[PDB]
Amino acid sequence: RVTVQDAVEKIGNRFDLVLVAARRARQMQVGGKDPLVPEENDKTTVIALREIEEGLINNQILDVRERQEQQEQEAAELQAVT
Amino acid sequence: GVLKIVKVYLAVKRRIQPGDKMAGRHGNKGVISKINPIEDMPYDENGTPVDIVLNPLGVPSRMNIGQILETHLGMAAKGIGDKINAMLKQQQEVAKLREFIQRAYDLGADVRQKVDLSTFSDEEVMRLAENLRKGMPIATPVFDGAKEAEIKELLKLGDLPTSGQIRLYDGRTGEQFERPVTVGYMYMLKLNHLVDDKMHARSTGSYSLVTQQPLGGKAQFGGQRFGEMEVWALEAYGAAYTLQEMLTVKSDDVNGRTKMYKNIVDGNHQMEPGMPESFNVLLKEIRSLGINIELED
Amino acid sequence: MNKEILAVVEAVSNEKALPREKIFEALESALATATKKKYEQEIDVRVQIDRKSGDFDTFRRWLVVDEVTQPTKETLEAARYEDESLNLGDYVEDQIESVTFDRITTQTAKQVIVQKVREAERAMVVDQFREHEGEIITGVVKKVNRDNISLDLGNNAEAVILRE
Amino acid sequence: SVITVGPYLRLHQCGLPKKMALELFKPFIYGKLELRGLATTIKAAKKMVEREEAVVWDILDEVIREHPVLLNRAPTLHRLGIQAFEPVLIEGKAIQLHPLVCAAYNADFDGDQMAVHVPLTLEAQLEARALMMSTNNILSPANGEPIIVPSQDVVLGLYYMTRDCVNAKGEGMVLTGPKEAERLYRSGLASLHARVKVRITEYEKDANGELVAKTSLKDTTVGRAILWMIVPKGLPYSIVNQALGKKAISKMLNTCYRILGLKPTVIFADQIMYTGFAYAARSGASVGIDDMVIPEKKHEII
Amino acid sequence: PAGTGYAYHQDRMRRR
Amino acid sequence: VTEFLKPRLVDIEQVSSTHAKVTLEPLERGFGHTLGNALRRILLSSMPGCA
Amino acid sequence: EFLKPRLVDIEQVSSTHAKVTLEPLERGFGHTLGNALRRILLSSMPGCAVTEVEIDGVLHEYSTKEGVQEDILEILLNLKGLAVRVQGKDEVILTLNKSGIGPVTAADITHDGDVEIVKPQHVICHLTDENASISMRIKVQRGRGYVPASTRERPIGRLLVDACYSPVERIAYNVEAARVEQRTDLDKLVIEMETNGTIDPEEAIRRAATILAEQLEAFVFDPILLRPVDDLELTVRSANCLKAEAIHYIGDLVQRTEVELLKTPNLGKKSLTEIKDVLASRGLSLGMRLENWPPASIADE
Amino acid sequence: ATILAEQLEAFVDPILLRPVDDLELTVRSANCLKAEAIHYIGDLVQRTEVELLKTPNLGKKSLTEIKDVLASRGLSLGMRLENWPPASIADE
Amino acid sequence: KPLVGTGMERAVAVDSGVTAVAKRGGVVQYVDASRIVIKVNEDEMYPGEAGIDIYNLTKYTRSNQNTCINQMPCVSLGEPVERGDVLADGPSTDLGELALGQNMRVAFMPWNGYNFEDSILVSERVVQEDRFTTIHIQELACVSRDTKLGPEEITADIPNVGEAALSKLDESGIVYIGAEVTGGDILVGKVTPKGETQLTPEEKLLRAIFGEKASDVKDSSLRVPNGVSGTVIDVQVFTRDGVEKDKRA
Amino acid sequence: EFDAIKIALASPDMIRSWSFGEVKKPETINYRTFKP
Repeated sequence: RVTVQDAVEKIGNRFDLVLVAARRARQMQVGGKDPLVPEENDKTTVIALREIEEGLINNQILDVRERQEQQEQEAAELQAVT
Repeated sequence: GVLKIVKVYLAVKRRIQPGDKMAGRHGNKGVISKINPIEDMPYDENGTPVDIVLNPLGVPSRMNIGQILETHLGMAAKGIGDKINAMLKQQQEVAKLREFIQRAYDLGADVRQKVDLSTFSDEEVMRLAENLRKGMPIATPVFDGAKEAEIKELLKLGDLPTSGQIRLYDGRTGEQFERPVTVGYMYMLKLNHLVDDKMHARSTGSYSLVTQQPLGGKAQFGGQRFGEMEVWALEAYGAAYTLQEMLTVKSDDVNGRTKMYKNIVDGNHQMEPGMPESFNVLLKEIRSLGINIELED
Repeated sequence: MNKEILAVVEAVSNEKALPREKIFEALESALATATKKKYEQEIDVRVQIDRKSGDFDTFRRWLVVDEVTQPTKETLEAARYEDESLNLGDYVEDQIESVTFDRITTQTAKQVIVQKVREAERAMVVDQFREHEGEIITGVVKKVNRDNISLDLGNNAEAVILRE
Repeated sequence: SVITVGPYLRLHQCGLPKKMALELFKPFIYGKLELRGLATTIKAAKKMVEREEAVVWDILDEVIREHPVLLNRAPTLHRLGIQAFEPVLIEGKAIQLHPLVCAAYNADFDGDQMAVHVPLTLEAQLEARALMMSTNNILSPANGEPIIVPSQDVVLGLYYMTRDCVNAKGEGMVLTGPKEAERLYRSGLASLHARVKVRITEYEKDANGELVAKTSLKDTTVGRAILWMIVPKGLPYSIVNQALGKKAISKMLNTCYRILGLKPTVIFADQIMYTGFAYAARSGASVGIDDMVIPEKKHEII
Repeated sequence: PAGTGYAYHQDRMRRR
Repeated sequence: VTEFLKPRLVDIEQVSSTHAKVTLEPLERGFGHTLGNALRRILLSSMPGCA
Repeated sequence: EFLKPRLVDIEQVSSTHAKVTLEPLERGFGHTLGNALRRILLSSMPGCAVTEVEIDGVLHEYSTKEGVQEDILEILLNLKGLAVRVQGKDEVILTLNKSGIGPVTAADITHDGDVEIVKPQHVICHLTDENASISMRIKVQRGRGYVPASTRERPIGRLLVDACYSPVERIAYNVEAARVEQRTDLDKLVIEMETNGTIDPEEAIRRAATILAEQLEAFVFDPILLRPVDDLELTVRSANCLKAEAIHYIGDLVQRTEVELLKTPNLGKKSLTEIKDVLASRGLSLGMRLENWPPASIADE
Repeated sequence: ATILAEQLEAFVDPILLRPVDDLELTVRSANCLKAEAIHYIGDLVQRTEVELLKTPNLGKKSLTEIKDVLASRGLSLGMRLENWPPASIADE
Repeated sequence: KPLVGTGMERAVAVDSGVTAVAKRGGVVQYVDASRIVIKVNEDEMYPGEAGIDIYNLTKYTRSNQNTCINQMPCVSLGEPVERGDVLADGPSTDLGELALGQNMRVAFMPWNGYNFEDSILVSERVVQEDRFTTIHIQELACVSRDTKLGPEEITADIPNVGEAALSKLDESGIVYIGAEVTGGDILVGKVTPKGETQLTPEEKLLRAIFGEKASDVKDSSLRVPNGVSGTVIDVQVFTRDGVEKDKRA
Repeated sequence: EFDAIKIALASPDMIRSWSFGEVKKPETINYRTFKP
């Protein structure tokens, strides 16, 4: 990793890049989620920006996945209750 | 109220390393940057490696042209010293030493020295040559010094090149540097701004008492002052979390930094911000007047 | 003396019937022999322990022989200067030590003196075992180890049961 | 600590000593040691790094790797005086700082000192990489001028390299590419400045994002072809065809940034610095007492 | 309320 | 006193078959330059071939 | 068909330095072998310098001894410059005793049966009274390069000097044109070294060529263990010999040593030959140690 | 590498024999043995330690020095020689 | 020495006070690293107070900037000296001249970037010759104050130690003269008081053995500050009068 | 957590509400022991 130019080419604000990559790295580090790109024993920050460069992560997809994996948890709870 | 005082004198021997400060006698400073091996040094067509490689570009801007005349006259002095070492290592009688030392001591215009070795009596001349064999010392008074033609005539007494410049080979490639370079002897000083007296590092040390911030200095195991202009330079980027941990977590807030230390040794990487305790000190100092400062909502 | 040598020995709750002077010597070795290993002087050690005061001393040996090995603890022709008073084989001591032996391990008594107190407890428990040496006796097991069960018994003595 | 040069660096990384690295990164090393299972309690880890055993240096190279640091020169006047690097560990006690970056800090090497700061949290590591990294600060915010301009040794190496003389070894011979131009310079059959027809292939991007190759014979020198081996694809050959002082190399990097963007300009700034240092070393450009030529007409004017 | 924190201050100014 | 560190080439990271990038590690301090210079002068100056 | 260099003339023009001569060489090889052998000779040659000194009445190296006009530190520098050859040892301890007014030269060392001083006129210090005597022990050992004191002493009476294990001083090659042998465009490589007397010049050029040719020498879960013992191609007796010790997998056979199996008579003489035939493939019985069963590739999923 | 390698194939007891004064101990420890006209430590090894202890020429500190020397087991080990020479100590 | 000086070195060396200038000329009688004895010539000599002068040189001691102000004798034995002449060189002097740094072989060339702005590039031949190896001296003090629960203890007899806690100390706490220490060892062992409480009925035999009555203590021993090596060359012990001198004092 | 910082004058009731006890004596500490 040297430059983050295409990670700004795909998220034009350059400040939303930091929020999206921090949200992604916090999901990968403590929450225990797998990286969507195969790593090379990089740290979670570079893996976050490496997922940004592929395009498969931004704030839209992160909100989609948090709503679907919150509805999945509450659906599992409701089907366990009733 | 003291019983006995014990004083102990440690005697460190500090050698040299990348980071010390050396300088000549003309303002040519410098941090020594790499301690090369012997083989990589540019050598000449005799075999001897040069010891120190300076930078030429400091001369036309920083106008200290005296160091190049000092370099050429030092090479002249060492040329006379090498010729004495050659005439003495071959075990030559005192007549040839007397001849050459007399020629090296006359050598000039109307000067003040005017010595003669005919009143030294064949035993002092051997001891004077024992003291001159590592080079011949040369006095050059301040504004009445040695002109260029005298340096040339003394470089002609030794068998050195007239212009002072020897062609030098390379140590790595083993092939010649184009456009022959200036070598000589410069008298360089080590200054006592060493690098294992300035280098310092702190993860987590002691904390001050009145404002819960780290102590200042090196003897007190302290942290570097993230001053006001650095706060401006981080406002000037968009770095916002870096400045928040740079003045709440890393510095002041005590519960914030113990939460931070637990979170770092558990892999978490997260800050619970809180408030600077020195802002509460500001509230107590303004509040200790007749002024009623608060925090609304 | 430190104006206190007829009182700390006579505490005497748990070590009265146990050796008082030996416990005094062991506490002295802890306050001394702890983190100094004394020296490499390959010789026979002898501690000399007092019961009345509690304080002790450290003597070196000379170990009368007919041989040359262990040379700091090594005959009869040398005993002729002692007018043949030494016999073959004895451990006759003829040296001492100079006030050192762990001028360290002072306050630290939660591992040193506590360690020697634990050793004295183990010694007294083995002495309790020595008064019967084996008998039909019951116990109540307390710990559950692998292929062995640890049993508690009365007067703090214990046992273990093997699985085979 | 005191700074020093270290010109082998790429301009996103700086040298940082092992002793400072083991002191600044004590909690990360503690966390790494507790993760592996080598020790148990925190005390054990503090004894391990107080003793500095053989296994904590691998732990240290595994906490450094992608973790930027903020280097800061003590009179910070503008925002280019705090820049974030990646550490490369140094046997030594002096911060090795990449030379081009020095023109941003106003840092010479006459006894200067710099402070290192560690971004602890994760948002701060991302701010150091995405806003404050030294590759991201290549233009001064006061204007449009590049701040990673090559300062002093490297422009002498270029000005001696891309120049000419009216006779040298290999005057007016013809060369089938820049690769054998460097091969003729290294073997000892031509000179670094000897005018020569070469065949260069410059890529002009005249379409909409498509690079069109045009190959031709330029009457140029040997040194201009050797420096053409380092220029990226899109720039024309006439950026190196001149003599390349300091204003010309500054507008070379500026035209590279305006055409090819950021990443070729970072890698091309590094290749400029490397080839400038190497041919300034090969130049042997001293200073003598004879170099300052007195005018013969000076005494009659006086 | 300028840099990365401008989104945080947008959020806090929106949620009043 | 004679047994140095003796290397072996750790990878041959190659582009297409007439171009390559061959590394060597670990070498004793100062021997990278002497083997690079020896192999460079031998390859670049005197090889057998036809043209 | 390159012409090969052979040593022709070793002109020992003085006692320290000599001029070895290599001839013939094709054009280009002069500078190559010259720079290469220069850099090897300056880099790493076996020298015989000094490491430890123990002057008798001296505690630390910053003290002064009664009756010698130099400090103990200057005595350590003068002993650091000592030029000494050893012949059949790793390290050696030399003994010095001297009493009386005058210098303590380097020829006052009680020489052993193999240590040889090469410059006996070397001054160490000057004794300066009628009853004032030094008596020291010197430790001289082999080495390579420059090993300072800060990298590498147990009593307080030892004194550590730096160790410059390096015999040569100045290596200068001068390539020049070669005469007959009836072919031009040939070169002569003339190397003037500068030894301090501890290394023969042909031995130096031979060790340098050996080091360089040594450097160019660089380029000039087991499926058998996881399988059962009965699944082996050998007969059932070879499997049953291992299986008598309650072993079902060959990983258990690899967990135990062959010496431990040979110390049990459950295996036979033909079973030993079958075990050797199985171990000839080197998949089993290679003297390994496992955790119990599982390697990392043998993981539970 | 083949060319450069083909261009280089035309190149590629002592403690008893030592004197008593040579011991690391002080001159008094050597002089205690030397008072009985002994110059080599082999002569000290030829005589028993009991025979040396039966003579008052050695002192109390000299006995400790003799013990420190015999701790290395190179001398005073109770041996018997022919007169001087062992077989390895042969005349050539 | 300076190869290229101005001749002003002898005025700065002699007219300062670091060299040992001869008062009355004559013949040297006894040179030593400690002292120098001049026998005064008869045409310079008083009738009474017979007179041969003794110069006690100043050996290794601390300057103000933690350098090493040494004096080395530079005269031979039997050597004549004149009135107004150097006998012992001082720090940064040589034969009565003024030698601040050292003179080395320099070349002006750009060498591969390692001397970019103002930097200097030095061969290993310089560090092998031990020619910039300067000698520094640090003074470390340790006082025995007077507080509550009683005075302090310097006697190495303290707890919380290891063979590595006092393997270099003597039997009375103070480190040896000559013990080459590291960064973080113990030089002076010092224990102070903490809680008073009272006597315990557990360590009775031990209290009879030692006779100690403290019994719990703290730890405030002087240590080498973390980073510096060295060799202890000189130990001073000053005692306020009335206090018991221990065995090393 | 909190919006704006408000500054105003301090009423004597407000200063008695800040306080936890009237400081009477000027005597700082004991100075011969450790107690205040």
